[PDB]
Amino acid sequence: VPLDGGRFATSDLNDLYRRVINRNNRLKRLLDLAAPDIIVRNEKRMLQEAVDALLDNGRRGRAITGSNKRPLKSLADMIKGKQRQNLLGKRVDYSGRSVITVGPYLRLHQCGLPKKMALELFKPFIYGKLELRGLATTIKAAKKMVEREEAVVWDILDEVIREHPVLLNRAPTLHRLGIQAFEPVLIEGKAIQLHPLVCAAYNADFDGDQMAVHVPLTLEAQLEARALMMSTNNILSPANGEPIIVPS
Amino acid sequence: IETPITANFREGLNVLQYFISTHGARKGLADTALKTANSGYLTRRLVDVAQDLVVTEDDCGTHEGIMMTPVIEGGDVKEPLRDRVLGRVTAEDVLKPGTADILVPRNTLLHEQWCDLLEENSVDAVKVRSVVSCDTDFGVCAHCYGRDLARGHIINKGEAIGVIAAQSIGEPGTQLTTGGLPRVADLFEARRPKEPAIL
Amino acid sequence: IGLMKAVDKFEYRRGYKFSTYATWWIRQAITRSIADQARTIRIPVHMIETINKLNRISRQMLQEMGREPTPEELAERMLMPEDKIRKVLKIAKEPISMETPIGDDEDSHLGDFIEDTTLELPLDSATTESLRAATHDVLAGLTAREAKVLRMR
Amino acid sequence: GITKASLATESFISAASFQETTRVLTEAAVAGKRDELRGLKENVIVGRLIPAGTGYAYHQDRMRRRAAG
Amino acid sequence: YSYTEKKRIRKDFGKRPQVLDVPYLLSIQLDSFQKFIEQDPEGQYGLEAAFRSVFPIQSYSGNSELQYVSYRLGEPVFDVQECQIRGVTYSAPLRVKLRLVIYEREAPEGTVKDIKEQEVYMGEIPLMTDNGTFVINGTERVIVSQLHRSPGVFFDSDKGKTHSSGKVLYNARIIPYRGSWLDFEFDPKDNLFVRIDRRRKLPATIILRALNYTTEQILDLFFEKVIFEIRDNKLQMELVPERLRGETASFDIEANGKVYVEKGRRITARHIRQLEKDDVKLIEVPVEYIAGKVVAKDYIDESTGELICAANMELSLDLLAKLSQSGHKRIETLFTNDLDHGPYISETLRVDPTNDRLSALVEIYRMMRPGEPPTREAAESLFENLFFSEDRYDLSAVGRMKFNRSLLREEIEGSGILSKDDIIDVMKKLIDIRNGKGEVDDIDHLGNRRIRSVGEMAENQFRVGLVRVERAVKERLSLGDLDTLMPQDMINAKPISAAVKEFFGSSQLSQFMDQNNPLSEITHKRRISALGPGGLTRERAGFEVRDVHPTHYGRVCPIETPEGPNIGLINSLSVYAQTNEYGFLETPYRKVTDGVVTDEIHYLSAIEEGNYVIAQANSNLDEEGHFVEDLVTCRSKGESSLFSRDQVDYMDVSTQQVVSVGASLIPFLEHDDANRALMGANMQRQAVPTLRADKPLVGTGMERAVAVDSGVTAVAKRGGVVQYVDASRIVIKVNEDEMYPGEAGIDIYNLTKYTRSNQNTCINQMPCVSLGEPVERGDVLADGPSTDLGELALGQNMRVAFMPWNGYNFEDSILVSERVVQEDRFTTIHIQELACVSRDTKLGPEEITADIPNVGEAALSKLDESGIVYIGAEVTGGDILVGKVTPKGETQLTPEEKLLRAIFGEKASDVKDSSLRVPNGVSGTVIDVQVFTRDGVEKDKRALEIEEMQLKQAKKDLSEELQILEAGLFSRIRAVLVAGGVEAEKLDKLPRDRWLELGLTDEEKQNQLEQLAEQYDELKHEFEKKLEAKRRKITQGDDLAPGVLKIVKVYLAVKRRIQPGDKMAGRHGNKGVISKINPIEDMPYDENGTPVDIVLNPLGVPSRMNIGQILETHLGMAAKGIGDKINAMLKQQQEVAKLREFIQRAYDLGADVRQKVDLSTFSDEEVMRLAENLRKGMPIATPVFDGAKEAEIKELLKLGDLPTSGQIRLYDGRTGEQFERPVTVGYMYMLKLNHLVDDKMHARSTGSYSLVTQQPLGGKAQFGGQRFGEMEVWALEAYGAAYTLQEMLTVKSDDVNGRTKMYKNIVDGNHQMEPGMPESFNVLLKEIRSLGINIELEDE
Ligand SMILES: Cc1noc(C)c1S(=O)(=O)Nc1c(N2CCC(NCc3ccc(C(F)(F)F)cc3)CC2)c(=O)c1=O
Ligand SMILES: [Mg+2]
Ligand SMILES: [Zn+2]
Repeated sequence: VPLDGGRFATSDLNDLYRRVINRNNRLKRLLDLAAPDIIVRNEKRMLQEAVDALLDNGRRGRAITGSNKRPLKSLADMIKGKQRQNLLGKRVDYSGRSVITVGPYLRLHQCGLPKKMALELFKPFIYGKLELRGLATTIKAAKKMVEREEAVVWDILDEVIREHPVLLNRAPTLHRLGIQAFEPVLIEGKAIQLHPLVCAAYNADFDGDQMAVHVPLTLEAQLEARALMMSTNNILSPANGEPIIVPS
Repeated sequence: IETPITANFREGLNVLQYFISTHGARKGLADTALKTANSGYLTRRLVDVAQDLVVTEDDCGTHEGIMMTPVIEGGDVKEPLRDRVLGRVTAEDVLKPGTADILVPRNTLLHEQWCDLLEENSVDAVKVRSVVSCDTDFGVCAHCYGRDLARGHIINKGEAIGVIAAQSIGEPGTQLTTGGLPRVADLFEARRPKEPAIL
Repeated sequence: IGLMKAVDKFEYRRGYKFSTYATWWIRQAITRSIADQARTIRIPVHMIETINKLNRISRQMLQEMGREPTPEELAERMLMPEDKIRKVLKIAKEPISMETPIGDDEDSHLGDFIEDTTLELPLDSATTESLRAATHDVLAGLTAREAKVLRMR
Repeated sequence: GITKASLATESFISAASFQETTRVLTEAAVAGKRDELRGLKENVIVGRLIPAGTGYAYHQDRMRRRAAG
Repeated sequence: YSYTEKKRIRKDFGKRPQVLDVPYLLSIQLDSFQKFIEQDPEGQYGLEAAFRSVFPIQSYSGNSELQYVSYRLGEPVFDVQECQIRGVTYSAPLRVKLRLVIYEREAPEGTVKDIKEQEVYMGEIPLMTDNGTFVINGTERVIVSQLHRSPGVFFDSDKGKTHSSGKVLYNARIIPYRGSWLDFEFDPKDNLFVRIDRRRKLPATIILRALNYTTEQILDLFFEKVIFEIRDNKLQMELVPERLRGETASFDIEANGKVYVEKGRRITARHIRQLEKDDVKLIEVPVEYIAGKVVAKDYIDESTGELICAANMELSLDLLAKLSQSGHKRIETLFTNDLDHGPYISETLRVDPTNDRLSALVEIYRMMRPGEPPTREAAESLFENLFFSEDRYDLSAVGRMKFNRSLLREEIEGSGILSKDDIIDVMKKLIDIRNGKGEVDDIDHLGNRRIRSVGEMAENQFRVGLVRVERAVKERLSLGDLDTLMPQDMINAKPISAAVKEFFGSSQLSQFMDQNNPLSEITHKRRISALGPGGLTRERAGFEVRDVHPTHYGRVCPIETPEGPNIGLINSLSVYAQTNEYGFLETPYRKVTDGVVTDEIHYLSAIEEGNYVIAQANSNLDEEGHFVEDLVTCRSKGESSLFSRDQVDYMDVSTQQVVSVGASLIPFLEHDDANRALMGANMQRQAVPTLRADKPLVGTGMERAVAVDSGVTAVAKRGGVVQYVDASRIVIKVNEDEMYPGEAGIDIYNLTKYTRSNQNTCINQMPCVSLGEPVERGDVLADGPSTDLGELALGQNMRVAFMPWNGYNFEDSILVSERVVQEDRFTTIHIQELACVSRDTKLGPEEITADIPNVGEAALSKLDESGIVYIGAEVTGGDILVGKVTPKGETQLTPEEKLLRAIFGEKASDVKDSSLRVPNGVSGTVIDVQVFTRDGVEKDKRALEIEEMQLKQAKKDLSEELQILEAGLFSRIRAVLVAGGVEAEKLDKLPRDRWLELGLTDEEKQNQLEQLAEQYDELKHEFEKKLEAKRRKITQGDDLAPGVLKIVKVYLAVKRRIQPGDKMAGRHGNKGVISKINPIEDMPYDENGTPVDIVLNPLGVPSRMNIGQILETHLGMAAKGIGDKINAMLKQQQEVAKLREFIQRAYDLGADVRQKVDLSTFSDEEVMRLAENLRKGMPIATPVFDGAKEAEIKELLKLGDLPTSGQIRLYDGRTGEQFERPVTVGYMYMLKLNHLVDDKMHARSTGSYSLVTQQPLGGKAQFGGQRFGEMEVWALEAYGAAYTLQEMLTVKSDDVNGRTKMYKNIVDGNHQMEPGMPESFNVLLKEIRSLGINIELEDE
């Protein structure tokens, strides 16, 4: 692939295959030129090496990459993907995050969500909802309305937000309480407001901790967050019958 | 160190007092970091071994179960009997101090009014159904597991008890201290000790 | 292989020593080969000479200038359009490794940041399906003779 | 030991995730193993519902239908 | 008291007097660099030592030699500012003189022609700022000092764990400064081994055999010989009486018609004394005794000419008979004593495969270079270039001295390579320690860990640049031409420039200066690191080296070290601590001759210190210098207890020498728990500089020295009076005494204004002196960011109350009154650099043009004719800053679109909008625009307008300086001509320039005037020589990278207020995120009606035992109290005496303190200035471990009419009613750390996706998505969220089709997902199928 400045970048396979291809053709040629046994064996030996390096560089002398000192990555190494090994884990859409602060007013089942975040998150819901209510002509039309942050969209947003809960996650996810669902209450600010009783499970303070938020798109998922992951359902701990939602 | 920090924090700690205070602190911090890293490595290995373990059967109907008694260490009890039985289903019907009268029938789930009934009576030993005992092939029977949930009822079909089990163990693992988190690691890993005893 | 050819074209009767005659043929097959397979993106022979030549002019002017020559300085030494140098320098680079680890020494590699530009956005994919629906409502509103004729043009 | 216990698995997909991948993969291949799925991780990788929970309802239906009529 | 001091004196507490003050904090950096770049006329480290090492470079016996003369550094191309503005490096070019000599063949050292080639250029080397930073590419950067193992020899153990037997083995390592390692180690069976570097193990006699030692001679080296004689017939033994210690007798040991020890009795200290006094030298022994005794040298039968026995071979009873009948009178055995003199070398010889000198050489070659065929030239040349060649090996003096010191030699300096003796003696030592006598040295100890910094590290890199050029010269002198080439043709500056640039650029020890704070700067420069080259990695070590060592005391700080994964690998340097001449850390001490404490300072190494007994700083001594108590607490050898009066050899310099500068700035430290201290000390650094510099009421006393030494502030060079002040510049009319005879002088100081910092904050200066003020040498002329009148001001003091306020201070969250957000006092300014790049693509070039497609007039209206936004224009998110367009024609549109193009009939664009626009959310004021065009490419309208304004601006500053300088010279002349020829009115009536034409009578005054005239024209000439250069730099085409036609950098200044989500903290490790901003009314208020600024939770104090934060709050209350009393008197306008009395009362409070005060200070003009400066509160200093006691605080509270409690009754602003119990209130210095929520918040609906893995990726302002890991997957698995999991890592990520099919449904109003397969797997399939494996998807 091209880059900026006219620079080019490539996967290390291309280097390796090139070696197979070249040594394979050099040999095809020597068979008709009637080379002496010493050379064809030598070439037959080299071809073995290039192939072995393509598939699993490492079980031999380990060929190093073009100019760069570092050795090239062979097919078998792309099959793993974790150099013990790395945990994770993939990146997801409809998701955000920020610093968390308090929020004593909340009920157990709700959470505080910045106005701005909410907007950018539910964007597609909002777009359809405008043109389903005839405020926007087309989709392109809604695109711009929400860009302008017209007073009418703030009303529409309260609608797509009503019975639609979000999920909130904290740094290490030890037990399943690491992710819990909340009904979103709209907030002016840029801070996520969390219920004080739930802090315990999450192991959250307000010493600068941060949490992420996820939107359950499909319907089944909305319900799965209302019936299983909803803050109110997880009142007791699954490690021992005693309640985790404890006055702090 | 033989001479301890005689002063406190309302008082001032002098130079040699602080300097010595330091090591304890620095070791502490490092120690928590490592104990955080190791608690997760366990859980990872734990979830690996469980994972696929799901509540499949409704009731495998075996009578085989383990025998529950209060822990009782040394002089007096370290953890009482009520806690160990609560929420577990009974393997066979237990009786009062005098027989002929069964207080609780064959496989009844022992809850709060039952435990209070088994505390009203001097009952001290109970045989209970366990996942280790459960016949069920490829899964665990609903009855054998018990109930515990964030819901107060018996466990439902299809819940991945395995994963939830794992999580439960390594999560508070950060708090732990032969012994400590590494001892726990050794137990699960089933390691033979240096000088073993033959029977 | 450059040897394997010196042996066929050899004539001992010319009294030429085989130890130097082949030296030309072996040295010929080696340097011709580097020209074809040493590069990921193959460039022609006249292009490699051009390149090497410029590193010779740069050497001369390196401490000669006190710092280093301007892109349009070497341009003057050279018979060619002299701007071509910019094009030459750009092609002559050779691709950088996609698996080159970037900062924090993390498993984060170069390729992980190359975004896909060929793709079509979802926000866009919708407006198009929507433009289909909108032009239809408009076409059906017209007279049938007019719609069929428009859809043809 | 759990670490050894986790090693035995019917599902070569699930195996390749944590064990040594070359080894798992080599051995499965010679054998001509067939992963029937039925397990948590293996379905996640391949991308279908989990054989537990909500998905439990569906997976139970797919299993009986398999090798039936 | 000095002119800046006189304005605001901070009241100091604490008894102890400072005998030694804080030395120039940034010394380590500035001293280091100096030695590297200094012209030294000896072999001491530096560029000179660098050249001398690799030179001369002589041809392979070709007798053509290139030799080094001398180097030079030409003045830089650009100054520091130009460097940062343009964006290049600040370096001086290296011009070195080289001599090429060609020798005659064949004459004994006769030279043909020699060319003394002029100074050839071999690269530029970047230069250090007065602050110790390097500008690398227009960015200030710091090179962190390294802490590594000192070179030489060190012996270790590795007890117990080695093989689990218990035994403990012993290793010896010979680590040089450059060259291979040589290891000597014991195996379990007591045999000695060796390994070069970490390679294969070999028996230790092989290396001696390689040095030309025969079996006979090696046994001759290590062991003592025991002589056996066969006088008359059958045996006799030469005896030394001491030899028989730790042995039980085997036979009847009788001598001289007397029996000393009977058969089977242990020879003890008694049998040894008796034989010793008697003088017994020969005793008779039996034949059977030498059945195991090993023979030392070979023995042969003379007659046959055959070998009876070889050296190091056990004797048998038949063998004894053989050498005796062959007529051998003596035998040489070994003295093998199991406990004392073990036969370890004797048993190793038996393991040894080799037999001679070559055999050894071959074996060692075969280990080092295995597989390849060993030659003779090779094996010999390899062994010599391992430890004996000056090129490939150098112990360095540091190492040489340490090496000799460990073997206990008389010397301190020797060679750089190992002698035969060096290797032998090292062995001889390692063997003593196994036998007994000898202790192994621990690594952790700071006498074995050495410290390296910038200068030396770079000298090391320049050597590597030379060794590789050495290769080019040798390669060239090979094909040698005669007097045609010159040393210039062959020396290539690029690899030299490349290597130095890499070191300063990409290096672990080089990084961007922590520039968000003046502590951040100063602490960064003083950072130590065990990391990098020649240092361990996080994963390799090893809690033993991380931890606090006793030798750390007063050398490194026990607390300032990171919480992260590298705790204890970093550390910050102790205040008074310096770098030793050989490179060790030494801390200063007071000499105690007999019983009196001198005022003489002695600096001590980690080992010097170990011997002496040192008295605590925390000691009591009076009068001449006598200790008050007979018993004083002292530390001696690693431990500390109570000691005798006349016994101490030394005493600590200060209460603060154990901590670091960042630690010395935490008040009442003593009252904080080390765990929380560490965090605050780290947190102080992350403080962003406020809009208005406050100054702490509660300080410690460093605050000033910290601000001065860091160059954020502007300090006096010479002292005089202020001629002109201006937000722009300050000019000082120098005092005659400090002045220089010629060229008069008036110092002009130019202030740094509203510019960007490395952490995108705002680094700006301000004039603190006003017109016509007398200044002293070393006073602050201007303040810098987060500095108030000379003192360090990272934050601002707040009125604080401790109480739970309905849960708005639940975890650590903080509650703040609007009054703080109104006063704009925690407001902070941020500056951003945003560049638009105009490049060349294959489709054509990119245009920076005002004409952009699909944009409303209103959008374009913010741009100038060229397409570049106007300076001063207030912009918001989305607004176009630089209009750019990228060529892209032949779109190929759809038929529905084609219809639309006929209807509205719009012309389609062959260009794409690539303009730079304000990132979403951010909003500020454009404050500068810089254009950089490629040379040769035509400058646009805006580009030139800027060049013009600059030239004008350049000519103005230049001329104005010259103008002030002219008057300064001419004023000096008027005073010189009047002192001997006064014409006070007669003089100024003629033109000022025609004065130079007047002479004077016979004096040096005639010479002084001559000097001023001379300096007058050098100024005239320099002004013109500068204006030329400045003009050139403005006009000249900035060199741009490939592809790029031109670049537009816009600088945006955003004013960020303070909101919920922002992080705040105090100096005592108390974190906190502001929770809710509240109305003024609702605030808890006291009886006077004055509300609290910030409400804090009291629960964060018992748990996190940082108790000093409370004392901050009480002493802060007392502090502000004194100010209120003064503000009261100031408002009533009492009088000079009334204010004097109270103030003098205040600076005396506490009893027996070191403060001191007036009356000397001038009743008027002076006292009133101080008064006004105190009305905001009275600044107080609490030394670190010499702090102010509870009592002193309570009395200062009494003096402000405040309660001793420190507690007041308060009322809720909401209900008006009283809170039961009194709550603590007072003032606490609080910071704003740059973790602002504005930066932290992120969100994404749909967006961009990566090329390989079709996975969310951010680029076009719009950030990537959040990472949903395995861990979280388990979470959903634990619930029943099967659909939540499916949509999560299918449609919301890798599913290239489903992802859009979803988005389409959502807008259509359908909550359905159509799953399908993720790419992540789909790819795996192709990847393994491209191995020979077939994977398939089975069944229906
Ligand atoms: C998220 C997440 N958290 O846990 C899970 C699991 C997920 S995932 O379902 O999205 N799967 C995911 C990934 N790959 C790629 C690497 C591959 N591991 C080795 C392997 C297994 C099976 C074979 C076979 F047998 F199929 F050939 C070959 C190689 C596993 C699958 C990622 O990366 C990644 O993020
Ligand atoms: Mg926290
Ligand atoms: Zn069961």
